[PDB]
Amino acid sequence: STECSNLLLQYGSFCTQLNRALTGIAVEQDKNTQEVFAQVKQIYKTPPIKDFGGFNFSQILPDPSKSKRSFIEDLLFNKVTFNGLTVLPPLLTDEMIAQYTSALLAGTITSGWTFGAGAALQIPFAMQMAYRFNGIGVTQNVLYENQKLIANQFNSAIGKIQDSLSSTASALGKLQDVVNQNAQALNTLVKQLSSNFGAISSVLNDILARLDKVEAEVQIDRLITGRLQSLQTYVTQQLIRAAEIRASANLAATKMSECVLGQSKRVDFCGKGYHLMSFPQSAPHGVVFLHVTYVPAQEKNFTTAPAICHDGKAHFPREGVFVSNGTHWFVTQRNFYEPQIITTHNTFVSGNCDVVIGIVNNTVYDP
Amino acid sequence: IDRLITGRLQSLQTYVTQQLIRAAEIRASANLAATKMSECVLGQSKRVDFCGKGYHLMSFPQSAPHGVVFLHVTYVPAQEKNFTTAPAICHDGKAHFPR
Amino acid sequence: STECSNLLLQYGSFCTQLNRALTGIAVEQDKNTQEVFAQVKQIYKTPPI
Amino acid sequence: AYTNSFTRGVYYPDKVFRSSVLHSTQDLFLPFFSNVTWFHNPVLPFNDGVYFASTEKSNIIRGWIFGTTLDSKTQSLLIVNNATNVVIKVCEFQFCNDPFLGVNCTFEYVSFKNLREFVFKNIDGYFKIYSKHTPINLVRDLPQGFSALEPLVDLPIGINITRFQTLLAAYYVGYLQPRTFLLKYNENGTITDAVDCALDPLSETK
Amino acid sequence: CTLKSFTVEKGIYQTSNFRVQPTESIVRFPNITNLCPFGEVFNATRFASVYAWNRKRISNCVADYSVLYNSASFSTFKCYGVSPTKLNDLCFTNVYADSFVIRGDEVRQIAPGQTGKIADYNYKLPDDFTGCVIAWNSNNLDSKVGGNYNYLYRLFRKSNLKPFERDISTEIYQAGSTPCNGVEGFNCYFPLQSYGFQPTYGVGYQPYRVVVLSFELLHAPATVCGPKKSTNLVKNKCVNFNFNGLTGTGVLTESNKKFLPFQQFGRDIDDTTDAVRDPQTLEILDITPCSFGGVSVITPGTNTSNQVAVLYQGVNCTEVNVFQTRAGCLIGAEHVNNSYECDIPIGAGICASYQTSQSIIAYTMSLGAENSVAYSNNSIAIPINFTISVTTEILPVSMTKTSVDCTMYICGD
Ligand SMILES: *[C@@H]1O[C@H](CO)[C@@H](O)[C@H](O)[C@H]1NC(C)=O
Ligand SMILES: *[C@@H]1O[C@H](CO)[C@@H](O)[C@H](O)[C@H]1NC(C)=O
Ligand SMILES: *[C@@H]1O[C@H](CO)[C@@H](O)[C@H](O)[C@H]1NC(C)=O
Ligand SMILES: *[C@@H]1O[C@H](CO)[C@@H](O)[C@H](O)[C@H]1NC(C)=O
Ligand SMILES: *[C@@H]1O[C@H](CO)[C@@H](O)[C@H](O)[C@H]1NC(C)=O
Ligand SMILES: *[C@@H]1O[C@H](CO)[C@@H](O)[C@H](O)[C@H]1NC(C)=O
Ligand SMILES: *[C@@H]1O[C@H](CO)[C@@H](O)[C@H](O)[C@H]1NC(C)=O
Ligand SMILES: *[C@@H]1O[C@H](CO)[C@@H](O)[C@H](O)[C@H]1NC(C)=O
Ligand SMILES: *[C@@H]1O[C@H](CO)[C@@H](O)[C@H](O)[C@H]1NC(C)=O
Ligand SMILES: *[C@@H]1O[C@H](CO)[C@@H](O)[C@H](O)[C@H]1NC(C)=O
Ligand SMILES: *[C@@H]1O[C@H](CO)[C@@H](O)[C@H](O)[C@H]1NC(C)=O
Ligand SMILES: *[C@@H]1O[C@H](CO)[C@@H](O)[C@H](O)[C@H]1NC(C)=O
Repeated sequence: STECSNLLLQYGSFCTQLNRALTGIAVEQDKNTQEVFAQVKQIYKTPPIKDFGGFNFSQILPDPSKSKRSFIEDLLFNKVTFNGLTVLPPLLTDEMIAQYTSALLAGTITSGWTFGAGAALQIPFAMQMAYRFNGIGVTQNVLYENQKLIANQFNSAIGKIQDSLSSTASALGKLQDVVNQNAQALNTLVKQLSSNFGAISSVLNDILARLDKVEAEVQIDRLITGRLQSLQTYVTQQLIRAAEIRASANLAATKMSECVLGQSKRVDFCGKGYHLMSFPQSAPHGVVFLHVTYVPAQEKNFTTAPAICHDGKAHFPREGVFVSNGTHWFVTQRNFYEPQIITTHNTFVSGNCDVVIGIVNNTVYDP
Repeated sequence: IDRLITGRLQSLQTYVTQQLIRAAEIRASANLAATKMSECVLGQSKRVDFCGKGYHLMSFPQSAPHGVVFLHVTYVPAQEKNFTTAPAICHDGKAHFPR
Repeated sequence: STECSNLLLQYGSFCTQLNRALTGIAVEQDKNTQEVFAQVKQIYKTPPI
Repeated sequence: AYTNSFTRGVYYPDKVFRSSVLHSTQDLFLPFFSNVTWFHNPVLPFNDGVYFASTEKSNIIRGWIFGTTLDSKTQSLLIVNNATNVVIKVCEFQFCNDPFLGVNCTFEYVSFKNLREFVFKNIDGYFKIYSKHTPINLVRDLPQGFSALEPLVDLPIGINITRFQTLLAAYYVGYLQPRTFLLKYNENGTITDAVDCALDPLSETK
Repeated sequence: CTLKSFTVEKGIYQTSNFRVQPTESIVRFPNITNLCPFGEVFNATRFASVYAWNRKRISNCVADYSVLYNSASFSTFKCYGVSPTKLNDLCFTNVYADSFVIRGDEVRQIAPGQTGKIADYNYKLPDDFTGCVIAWNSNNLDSKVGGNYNYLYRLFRKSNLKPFERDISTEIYQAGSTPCNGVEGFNCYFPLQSYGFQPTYGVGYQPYRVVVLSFELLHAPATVCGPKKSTNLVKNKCVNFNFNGLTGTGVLTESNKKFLPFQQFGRDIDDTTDAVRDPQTLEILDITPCSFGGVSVITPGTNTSNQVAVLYQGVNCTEVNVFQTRAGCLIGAEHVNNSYECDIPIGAGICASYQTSQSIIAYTMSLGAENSVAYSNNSIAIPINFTISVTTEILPVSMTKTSVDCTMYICGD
């Protein structure tokens, strides 16, 4: 309406700064998406033959029959579901997001932590997992002696993700709430066009039809006052909401760098248990991490001591803890029961027996 | 005069609301800068890509108008060869792993 | 007052979205408290000695 | 005698197609699970508006009369099914003290095994008729189920109503009240389910 | 001008809003029915004495009055409350035609609240009366040799009539000392008297036949109304439209929907109307808004060049080199079949740059070089050498400490 447009000009810059605020939101959504996924310099791709030593990534790698999404990414896309208002496309299409998660994933499988530090350097996957076990204080032979079981436990645990996300949407409540909050905001902004704000009618041409020139302008100024307060409320609410999504995108960009591109020693950051590695999967308006962790699972009580005294000398374990099976003494690594005989190699001396509270008497073998 | 009061008051309430939201974005950045000075400058971080790309050695603070500039020094591995490799080697019937 | 309330309806959804906003603030305080303290699955207890 | 209305007495409130959607509306409706009067022919009050229904296989009902006096001093509705079409007149009838059958006028119009159901209301001088018909197996009562009454006529009569009576083997009368309802439209744009929001706390929650 | 600047840096800037205007107006209404019988009423068989003026009532029909002034057959024509050419649009609760015979000198009197012995003593009209006098000279019919005495009017009353006071009282008007006794004489007269119409009378004395149309609108809704026009049904073009009083601006299109027999309008989830039934040929039309969207200007910055390309955001190029992106119609840039890093963003994987003869080009952005990592189950890559790298990272820490004096910003002095 031209008759309303001429009144709206009396309010000055208000209408221009609402577009500038929403443009600042819109530009940032591409920055949030870029800084999560674009952490990889090259689109790394998988070898044609899947010789990863028994670990089975086929559920999380790309499927050419799928957009080129993985099987788990196709589940994640199924479980999430105009009066001068416009919606704009994202800069990266869902196919480009899935090509970035493919590159991050194929780099991680074929080259470990190395592609984050510089160029991707290949290493066999069973050896990569053996050096991810050293990162949690479990000696690498604990992997090679159990490699078939460790692979079965991993393959089984990925199978439970397919069943979980096939059978319930409930885990995606964080992504679905972000769709629902933007829908509830626009439904409210549109329904506020029907409100009177004290004008004789909310239909603008009905005000112009019922009333004389100067009498109508005093009523149109009520629709302008209410519709301007309605749009200012929506833009202020989107600014507060975008600051919460940006805090989540900065956390997602940090879990990309520290969980996927490396191995975090930060407790409960990359899931519960001691962290081994994690895999990114795309989802509508977000990211999903599959955090793979070592959890210790059966235990026994053992008698223990801070040190053992040989001929006057107190011996302490280098890397381990002393334990007894009731009649013999051994040293073990801490996070997995593997007893070794106590020797001049497994231990170091420091002073006489008498200083240490709770030392015990046992023979140290000297090979 | 009450139209000028009503409009100027709403014009000032809008500015103060934008500054409250904008100052919270700068506080999030000031808390990140305070964290990088503790973790990168006062120490040696092991957090990947936190203190620049490559493995972190150290970083140096420089001031700037309304901000801070960190010069992050990192080791980047630069030229490589392929080699044949094995997880263990077998000697007198027993398996040796690299210490 | 009913004489006021029937005028307040002419402003439409402003009242519903204010009650919804403060309910959003209020539920989030119980979330914050569970994020911090409820990091433990069992109530561990110290021994008598 | 009286009978439970169950979920019956909903009608299409407006001339609008809506599809795959739930619509909230405030109007005169018969409240869910209200008791209604049962008959096997007094002048009844009209109140704000009426739900009228019968169980039938014989066509023994033939019409209705509506007015303020229902008698002589002022214009009044006569509605009759002539066994071929509906016939309507609004005359100042000096009518008899009871119904009779073949077994001044300002305006006129022309069009057990079953339930016949109807709603009558008068707003701003327009008289509204809505109806539905279905086969039934139950003898004594309004059948527990759901279907919506559709508009028949929308007549600009300019006449008041406060009382009415039946012209005529079993029938029911209930009264509309101002209520809020949530109405479910399916993909064909028919109403297929409804909620009476004030019925109970679960209905408020829905 | 958008930037308030003479230098423009490299980027994409929103300068304006595009909007397809309504090209024409569509109007649609029901098939017309039940025309009111005015041309037959103006040919009625009978007329009345003006003290007992005769009314015919009209209801439940559509009205045309244009014949009553487009035909020069009527020797006098006047209208009140509404202009004669506007009546054909309007609605009434009741309509009436009021009929009588009087001398030509008294037809001028018949007007809202006005004076004159026919208005004042026979057919008084209220000050708000809406209606028309249509009249014709009837000296060929109503006049008689030796005079016609069959037509009467009230010549005597003690006071003037109220609106429509159809007074048919007949007692002798006493005008002096003579007692009345129901008989005329010196200063005693019958209140009704006759014009005595002779065919030799002059035009002011000659009889006119009169029909006065009288119109009435009340708290009860209309029973008589004017007919309405309708247009061709222009699908696939931006128009203003009106169906049965449902107004809007949009593009009308065919639809698969099946409105129930009583349903006329279709609504979206936000109650916004999105379909209609045409009242004349009962197809269901989907309604869609006429296209609109931001206009953005892509520029390599005026430091490098004055060339620009423009993006009509979300617009299809049919509605405005020209190229259709999924972000909207792009004009002034070449679609290039290569891919490069994103220089200036557009959306949906499209970016634009200025490159080699130089022109603006639009291309699908490339995410990085492809790389097959040389994986094998017994091969490892170990670095022979290293580089120390120094990276700059920049973080804002504090704003400028503004404070504003609220009573001096708002008022001051
Ligand atoms: C991986 O799993 C699929 C079925 O999900 C199976 O066909 C395939 O043989 C498995 N490959 C490996 C290396 O275990
Ligand atoms: C360890 O010792 C305690 C006390 O005798 C006993 O309750 C417990 O079952 C033992 N085993 C483990 C795994 O804690
Ligand atoms: C403890 O270790 C020795 C190692 O030779 C073994 O013979 C013995 O059976 C073990 N168990 C107990 C309960 O002593
Ligand atoms: C544990 O406590 C007992 C009893 O107080 C004490 O004799 C002993 O020295 C302590 N230390 C060890 C290693 O048993
Ligand atoms: C440990 O050995 C020393 C001699 O080497 C002896 O004096 C001491 O009593 C022994 N302690 C126990 C608990 O046997
Ligand atoms: C390693 O070997 C493969 C296979 O011959 C070859 O494609 C690749 O370029 C080699 N990489 C390096 C760093 O020499
Ligand atoms: C009856 O109809 C007349 C029509 O003018 C209206 O004024 C009046 O309010 C109605 N109701 C009653 C109770 O008279
Ligand atoms: C809509 O009606 C058609 C028949 O007109 C029917 O085939 C279709 O199944 C109906 N849709 C639904 C959802 O029942
Ligand atoms: C309206 O009249 C035209 C011309 O006779 C006819 O084609 C059309 O079908 C009619 N429409 C209705 C709904 O009667
Ligand atoms: C653009 O509009 C034309 C005309 O309606 C249509 O043929 C074409 O498919 C449309 N293309 C897109 C991508 O919207
Ligand atoms: C681009 O490449 C495709 C595939 O070769 C071809 O169909 C198309 O004609 C080429 N040219 C343009 C300008 O798209
Ligand atoms: C290692 O790189 C430096 C330059 O960064 C070069 O001077 C040196 O010769 C290189 N050494 C080898 C063994 O490649």
